[PDB]
Amino acid sequence: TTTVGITLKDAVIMATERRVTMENFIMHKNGKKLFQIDTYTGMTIAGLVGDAQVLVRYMKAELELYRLQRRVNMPIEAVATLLSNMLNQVKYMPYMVQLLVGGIDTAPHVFSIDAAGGSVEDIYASTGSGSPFVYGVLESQYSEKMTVDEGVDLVIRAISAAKQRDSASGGMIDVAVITRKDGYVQLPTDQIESRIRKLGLIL
Amino acid sequence: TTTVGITLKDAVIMATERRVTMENFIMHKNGKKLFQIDTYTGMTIAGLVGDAQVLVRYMKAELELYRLQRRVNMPIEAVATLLSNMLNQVKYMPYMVQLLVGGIDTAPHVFSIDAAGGSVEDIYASTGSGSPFVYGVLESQYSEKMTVDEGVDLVIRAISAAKQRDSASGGMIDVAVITRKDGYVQLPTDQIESRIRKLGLIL
Amino acid sequence: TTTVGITLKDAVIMATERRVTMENFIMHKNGKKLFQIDTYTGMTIAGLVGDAQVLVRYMKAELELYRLQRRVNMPIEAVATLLSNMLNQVKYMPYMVQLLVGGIDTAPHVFSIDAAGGSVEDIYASTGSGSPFVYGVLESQYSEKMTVDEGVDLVIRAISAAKQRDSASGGMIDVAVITRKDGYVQLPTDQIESRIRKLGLIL
Amino acid sequence: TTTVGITLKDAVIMATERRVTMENFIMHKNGKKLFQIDTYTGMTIAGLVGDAQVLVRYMKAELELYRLQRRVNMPIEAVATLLSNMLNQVKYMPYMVQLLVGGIDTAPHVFSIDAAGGSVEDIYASTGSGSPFVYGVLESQYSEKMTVDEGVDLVIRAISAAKQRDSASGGMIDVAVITRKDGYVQLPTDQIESRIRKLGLIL
Amino acid sequence: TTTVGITLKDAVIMATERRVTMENFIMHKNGKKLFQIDTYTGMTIAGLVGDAQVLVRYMKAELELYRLQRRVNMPIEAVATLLSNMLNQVKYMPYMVQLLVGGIDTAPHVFSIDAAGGSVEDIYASTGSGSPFVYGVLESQYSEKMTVDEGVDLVIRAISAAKQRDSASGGMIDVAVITRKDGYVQLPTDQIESRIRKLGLIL
Amino acid sequence: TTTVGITLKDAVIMATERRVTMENFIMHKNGKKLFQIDTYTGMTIAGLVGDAQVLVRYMKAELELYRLQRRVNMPIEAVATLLSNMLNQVKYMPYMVQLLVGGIDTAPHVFSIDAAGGSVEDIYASTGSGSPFVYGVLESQYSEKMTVDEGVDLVIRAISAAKQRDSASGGMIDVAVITRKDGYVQLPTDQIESRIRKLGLIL
Amino acid sequence: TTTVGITLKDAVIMATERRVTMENFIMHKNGKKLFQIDTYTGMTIAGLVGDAQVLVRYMKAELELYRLQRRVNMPIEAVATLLSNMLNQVKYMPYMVQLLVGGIDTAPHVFSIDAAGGSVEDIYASTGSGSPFVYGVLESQYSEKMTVDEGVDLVIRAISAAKQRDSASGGMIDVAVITRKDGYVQLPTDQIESRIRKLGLIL
Amino acid sequence: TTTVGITLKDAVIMATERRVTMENFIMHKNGKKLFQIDTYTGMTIAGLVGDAQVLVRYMKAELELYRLQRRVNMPIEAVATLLSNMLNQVKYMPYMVQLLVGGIDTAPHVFSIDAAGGSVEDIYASTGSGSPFVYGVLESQYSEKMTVDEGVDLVIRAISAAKQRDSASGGMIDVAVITRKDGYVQLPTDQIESRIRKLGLIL
Amino acid sequence: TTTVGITLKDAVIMATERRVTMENFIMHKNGKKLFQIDTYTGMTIAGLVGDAQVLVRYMKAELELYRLQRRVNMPIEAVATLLSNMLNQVKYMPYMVQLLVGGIDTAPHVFSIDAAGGSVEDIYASTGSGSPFVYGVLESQYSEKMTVDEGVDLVIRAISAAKQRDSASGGMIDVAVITRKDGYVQLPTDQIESRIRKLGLIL
Amino acid sequence: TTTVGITLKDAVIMATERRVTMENFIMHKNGKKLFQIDTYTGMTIAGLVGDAQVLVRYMKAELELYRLQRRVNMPIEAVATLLSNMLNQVKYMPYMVQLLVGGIDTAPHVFSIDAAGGSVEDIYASTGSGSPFVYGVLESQYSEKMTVDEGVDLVIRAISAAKQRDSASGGMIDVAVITRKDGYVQLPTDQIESRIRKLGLIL
Repeated sequence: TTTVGITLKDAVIMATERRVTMENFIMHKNGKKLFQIDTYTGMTIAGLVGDAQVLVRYMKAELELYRLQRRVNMPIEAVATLLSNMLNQVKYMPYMVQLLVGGIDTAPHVFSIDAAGGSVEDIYASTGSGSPFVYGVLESQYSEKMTVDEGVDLVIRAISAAKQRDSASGGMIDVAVITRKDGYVQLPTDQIESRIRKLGLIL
Repeated sequence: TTTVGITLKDAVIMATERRVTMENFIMHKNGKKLFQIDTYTGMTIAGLVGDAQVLVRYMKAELELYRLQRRVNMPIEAVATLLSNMLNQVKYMPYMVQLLVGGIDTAPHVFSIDAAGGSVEDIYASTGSGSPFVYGVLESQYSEKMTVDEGVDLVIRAISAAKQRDSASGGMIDVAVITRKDGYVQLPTDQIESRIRKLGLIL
Repeated sequence: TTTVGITLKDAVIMATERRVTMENFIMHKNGKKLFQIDTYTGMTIAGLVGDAQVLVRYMKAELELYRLQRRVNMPIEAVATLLSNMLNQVKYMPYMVQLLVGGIDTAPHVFSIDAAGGSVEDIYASTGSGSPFVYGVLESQYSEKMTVDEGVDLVIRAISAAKQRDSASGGMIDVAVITRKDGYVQLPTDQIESRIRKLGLIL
Repeated sequence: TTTVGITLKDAVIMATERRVTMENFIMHKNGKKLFQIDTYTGMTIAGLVGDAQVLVRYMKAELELYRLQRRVNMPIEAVATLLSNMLNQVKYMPYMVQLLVGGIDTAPHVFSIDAAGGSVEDIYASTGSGSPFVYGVLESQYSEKMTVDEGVDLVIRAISAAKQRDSASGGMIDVAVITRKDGYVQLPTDQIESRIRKLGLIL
Repeated sequence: TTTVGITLKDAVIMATERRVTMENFIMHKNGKKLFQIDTYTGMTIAGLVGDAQVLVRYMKAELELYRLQRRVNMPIEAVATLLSNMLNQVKYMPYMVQLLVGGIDTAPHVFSIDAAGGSVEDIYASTGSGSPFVYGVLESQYSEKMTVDEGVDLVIRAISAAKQRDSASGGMIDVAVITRKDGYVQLPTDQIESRIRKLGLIL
Repeated sequence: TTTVGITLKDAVIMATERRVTMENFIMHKNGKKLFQIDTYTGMTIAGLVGDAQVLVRYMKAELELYRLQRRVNMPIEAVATLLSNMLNQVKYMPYMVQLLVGGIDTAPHVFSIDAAGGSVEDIYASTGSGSPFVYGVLESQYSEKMTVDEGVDLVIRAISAAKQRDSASGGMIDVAVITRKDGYVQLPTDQIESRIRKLGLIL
Repeated sequence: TTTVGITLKDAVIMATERRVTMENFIMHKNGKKLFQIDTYTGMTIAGLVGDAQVLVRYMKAELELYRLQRRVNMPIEAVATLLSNMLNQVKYMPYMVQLLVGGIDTAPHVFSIDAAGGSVEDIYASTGSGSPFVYGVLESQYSEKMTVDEGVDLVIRAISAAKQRDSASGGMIDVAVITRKDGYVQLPTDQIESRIRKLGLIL
Repeated sequence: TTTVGITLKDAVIMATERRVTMENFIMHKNGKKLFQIDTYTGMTIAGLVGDAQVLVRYMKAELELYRLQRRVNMPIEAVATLLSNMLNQVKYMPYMVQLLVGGIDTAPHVFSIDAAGGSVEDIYASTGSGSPFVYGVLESQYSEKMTVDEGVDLVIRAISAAKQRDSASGGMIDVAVITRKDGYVQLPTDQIESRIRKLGLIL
Repeated sequence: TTTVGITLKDAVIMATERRVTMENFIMHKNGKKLFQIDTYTGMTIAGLVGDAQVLVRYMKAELELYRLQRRVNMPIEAVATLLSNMLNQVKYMPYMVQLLVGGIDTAPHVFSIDAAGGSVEDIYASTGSGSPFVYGVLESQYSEKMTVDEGVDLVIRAISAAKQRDSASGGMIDVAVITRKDGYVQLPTDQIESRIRKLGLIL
Repeated sequence: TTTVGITLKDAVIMATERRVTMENFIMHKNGKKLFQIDTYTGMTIAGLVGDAQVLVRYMKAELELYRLQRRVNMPIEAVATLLSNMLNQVKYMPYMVQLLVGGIDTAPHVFSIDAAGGSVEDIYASTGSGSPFVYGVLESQYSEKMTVDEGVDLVIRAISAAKQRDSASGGMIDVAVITRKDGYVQLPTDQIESRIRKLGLIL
């Protein structure tokens, strides 16, 4: 699996690929690993699919509830703190996952949460077996000053590189942009494919 | 075991074979691995027989109840989400199974669920020891544009191939077609055998 | 890895893909897994690369020597018997490989040898992590009566299927045809790619 | 694997099936498990294929040599005693096999040798995963007074039963009759198939 | 232990032997392994004696209760489904047993249940260490068209074979015939012994 | 296995049964466990068949050689001392056997040797899984003043008892009497059977 | 430990010896292993002393209570069924014992119960480390037609044999006879000693 | 550690960093991991320092010897084949290393050799804990059409990325360029530092 | 990680670095390890991030509550005693952390608490993988008579040394000064950087 | 243990402490860990005392021999290369040591060698349990431009720090200075003690 989340001045870009393996056996080429979980919040999942999928549903429920009760969206750091507490509560029988939580409140944020509830904020983050390859691309090519279009291209490149070198990663690249203005928009497939061609790439 | 579920434009085809082994010892040649669990829903089971059989009964019960309470059938994705929650709830003392759930609601669907509750939708899926051989046949020969008759032939071929190379698979091939028009129809044995002959095959 | 060897009336076709992984990490996309080892003999390798590569060199050496000493090529069954003895001699400190040996003497032959020296002749055989998918395609689609052109297409399909579902397999498909008339000919890349297009496929 | 060897008044009938598995994966449907090793001597193999195949070759060599040196064939009990010594010599790094040795010297004989060199003579014997099923058929149906035709039918039945209940057994049934008069004759396939039909059976 | 249950057109025959061992030590030659548990229902037990004996008592109690509460006997499939649920409920602290359940409702039935609650119906079934030998005899000799007398003979033969080759099996053969007409009748010892003589056998 | 050796005033009686098991599976009902190894010397074997059979052959060879070289038979205590040295030499890679050695030199003797080369003389001794049952019979019923006919009856009883309670023991009882006057005489089967009837017994 | 229980036409004889060891260390030479637990019921204990002694007390209590509540003694088979249920209830934290339960209701009975609650009835039974020796003596010497005096002599002999060959057995032999006429009578020491002399024996 | 080797049209660029750690403890900041081993050949080392350093010395010695004996430099593929044989010879007591071998013969080459002797040629390759990060950068940024200056920049970037994300990597970046024209030239530190500034980077 | 806490006459200085690693993989370069937890109290964290972060939140909550309830701040020794009790309560399922707690009540204090609840006061203390390097610097360079400016410089040096030799440590140095006069003041980044330059250092 | 070796412009300073422990038990307070091994060469030892002491003797012997044979001292890098080869030769049965080798040839040098033969040159190095504390002091306080007197003071400080925090270090500090002008001079105890006072320190 490869997931990535980056922040720019007023945006958050999150992307994943879609491969699901049982060992070397590619059982599903189009699983879903990027989810909207609130108006301006997205989550990526890596690790044990069952544990991840349960957590996706809990977060959808818990944030929808919070928003009705409070009439404001949960702060992104509050979402991360909630996951932090849930995962740590069960550390000795853990959710075997790596989570990225990204969104906009008064500012853009990306948080990376591990299976023991450790949560750290960062300007960018990647998770899954393909993440080291993404970290390479991002160290070399990421700028804070990037435009949203430049960011979408950057993540497409990072995940394309990870797909080329991690057999546990593959399938269509899946991208969401999160802005105050339009909210959580999942880019359409035409558009992603189009940029894969314009950048000169594959899968 | 070999089970398979495929989707076509307005149909779902599900098939299994019937062998039950304790190690190399073929104890039963005609066990049942394909079950109707709702008006337009079917389930295939692989893995520990006892765990599977319990789950078949639960799902029959839980979907019948739902239907009476809601006056609509459970959405196929809802059935998968239910199984997802149930299996994950007990992940450390798991149901040692692989499940396929297929059916029609507003569209055709096939879902594959694992022993930790991970559920992924796909245009086709196979489970059991014989599944890799089925995946071979399907990669080469499946078309979205296939007719129901072509689909039935395709699954018969896939399962026949798996029977030839997986000693844990064998016995009569067992096929169900699910359409909005006729519901869950289990094909009769005359008819399956007839196509085994017309395609030129064995067991 | 995926390798395959098939026999037709007066020919042997052998093919592989080229991916080399250390776990999930795709380190090389164009390793070589198909080798000519005599005038009418080819070998495919799967398993530990170092052990395989040593064995390739030994066989080249041992068959060249034999041929000069005997003024006839080693019978294909003799090549298999030699490997059988070598691998079994060291079974407790084994060459961790699966070998296919194919060629023409008075008739076409394909032999499959394992890490303990077990050698079995067969009309077709496949090795490596992707082999079960190939076995699917071959069970469904192989005919003894196939022409060489049909055979080449068949193996391309089988390996393509395996590439789609085995993350340990990937890269350019690599094909050799062995006949009494032209000997061991390795098909050129233009030609393989051409048929990948004509059959409608990918990687 | 299923092998059997029976004795009648002036004959020895030996049979096997031909399936070769790596776990549940049927890699070869026509391996060879019955071999002539002297003028009036046959051997069946079960267990690790590499170890068995090496032993077949050693026995062929050692008995051909003995016969030239002595101008008489090795007594069947001498063959068994030789295997006994060889296998026991290497008991802590054993040949992981079960062997049946059958033949005629001054009388018919069947010997069963294990991986530690234990050798016992018996009026009939079976080896491999399918052997318990054969022992069932033979206990119920074997007579000392049987004719060679009756014996050939009996072993076909025994192996057919084992094939039906041992997934590690399958493929064509392979029969050799050993008489003073004609020596070691391997029955042709037409003839075996013919009796499968006449007895009303399958694979 | 060896138990067997077969079905004929309007009958069920169930038989066991009576040996109880602690390892190689034959502690009891006449234990009981065949029990009537309802008017037209019988059960055989194999595995841990304590667990089996407890289950025999539960089933007697539960079916007697059911019958009084419903005024009809529990369907044979219902008895198997009940056992299925019970055994699976406690799969991680299991009843270490193999059960056969046979009887007549609207038709004859035999069910085989394992220690994890897996239950499968079949035209015949055998359980215990001696079962593979029985499966040999039955594969070769069982007909659907057999008469009750022929059936009784067949099971006597099957168990006699198993007694000859399984040291964990021995003692008097014990037979029950279940018909709508006479109910569960346990054949007398005179009669079984008589047929052992007429068929020419031992223990 | 059950073997026994007893001494009387001018005689040694040695007996065994003939069952050979692989676990609970009775593979051979008439193996041989009593052997003449010199003019007035016999040996019984229990434990791993391969190791025993090799030792039988060595002792035959070594005692035949000794006798030619010395022109006297090896003293019975010498035979035990030789075995003692051989077995102890290889104690860390042992012959996994229990041996009884019995014979006449200037007096009758029975020696019991274990897998580490410990050898102890005794007026009687038993070996194998059935030995404790023999020791019961002998403690109760053995007299030093018994006649050879009484001795033969005693051992038949002891081994019959052991056969009844040790599933690892069974088959025809096999008896040898060793006197200065007639040497090592193996009793014939008619005669043993005859006494089994006269004493009122079974197998 | 050695305990025995035999049945005769209208009697039950039960006996034990009295040695208590911690490993090879004989800590007590006169422990008690035979107990009256009802008017016509006795129990022998083998295994862990603590567990056995607790069970003796429970059975005394539970049978005294039953008798007052029902005004009839618990049937001997009921006592065995009660122990069966108690021991099986705690099979994973078991009473590490072997129990014999003997007595008269409408007929004599002996039952043998193990640590998992398995209970089997038999005409005779023995328990403890010395039981195989007893089983030898009983197989050879027990008759159904024995008189009480003959029975008492037989059990003294059996336990004497066991004492001679099982270092975990020793001490005074302790005998109870149970009849309808005189109830549970424990034979006096003078009398047992007397018969030890008259039979010609030791300890 | 991070090492990298790339090929361009008439050049090979090889680079490493210099950190040596014992676990998390940075013991040396300037170890050497890039060595000239022939006129137009270089080697990088990763893995156990001791093993690597020994191999560097062997290769220097063996290639210097070869060159004097042949009067031509060892072909780069020959150097890789030599290492292949050496490392595989001792696979069960291995050199715990990853090697890159790069150079010019009639063309440029880079080979990657592992601890079991597996050697694969490639247009680029990276080794050590930091290699995945390098593989990211190279996938995204490497062109075959790059000039030597562009290449030098590319490897500086790749290693700088790896230094940023692999704590096992750090220290001065060390670069060698290999051309037919100037041979193996190790770039000076001024020049590397200069480009680190011009590209805008750190350590 | 490297954290340090020192005491001076009327001040406490606490510092950390910010690196977060998963093994050798630097996932985050600016995590937070120094937190204000009361008006005059600070806490540093080392060990498992999840466990630490939970404890930070608990202490913030528990000390805010205490302060409102008592109208005084919790004594620093009280905070350490509270942590001591909490961590020891769960010693067998521990918070896998090392904590420093520093502050002013009537005097300055630094306490070091371990994962089993052991708490010790000291004039200075360091925690994390880089602590031994800090202890070196402090032993050599710390004076009780240091001024706050000298203290700040000392800790910057200590942590810079640790960063140079512990790959688990890195990132911006983070410093807080705690006085009665100004409370807990976190120094600004300009100022820390400024001193790094003035002292002549790096990262 | 704590040893250190530093280089200055024309000098090498090496120092150790003298404590020898078996676990927590201080058996010797004045062991020797610094040795002259050639005219301008010194060695420090840490790790298993036996292994270290043997190596000291070998190096004295081997360098004395080399010097007589070559008439020049072994280059310091040659000494490190020799130890490298010796230690690596026996890596699987290793000398469990850490060695520092320091000296002057055409320039000053310090080398650090590990138990697997890895040798790295450095401007300074420390070994033993107390080395991390030394590395702290040296990172903060070492200058290339130091004078010999300043160096001697620096190492006294570093080892004093280590003594204060590593219970495995203690005893008199032991210092050698190596120059071209005066050779290897071991500083006298008066002088070291004197500087301990002048710097204001302890043990």
